[PDB]
Amino acid sequence: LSDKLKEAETRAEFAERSVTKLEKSIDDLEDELYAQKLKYKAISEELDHALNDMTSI
Amino acid sequence: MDAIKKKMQMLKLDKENALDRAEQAEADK
Repeated sequence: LSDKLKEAETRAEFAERSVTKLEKSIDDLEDELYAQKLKYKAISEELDHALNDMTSI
Repeated sequence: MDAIKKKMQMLKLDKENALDRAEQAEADK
């Protein structure tokens, strides 16, 4: 049990690092997604804005 | 953009039309 525990605890803590690494990567991907969404938004809106202003001519 | 292309032409037309009016009117006046 000490060995199985060391493995369960080691695997748990390691896997917990995989949890925090995947989680961190998810947050970073979300910050990137957000930034991407923000740029998308900003561009579509900048164009739609400018286009509305410039529909005419 | 259709709005820009057309309305730019409309402003060009205000010039072209105003100019034709200016020229004809001035030719007589």
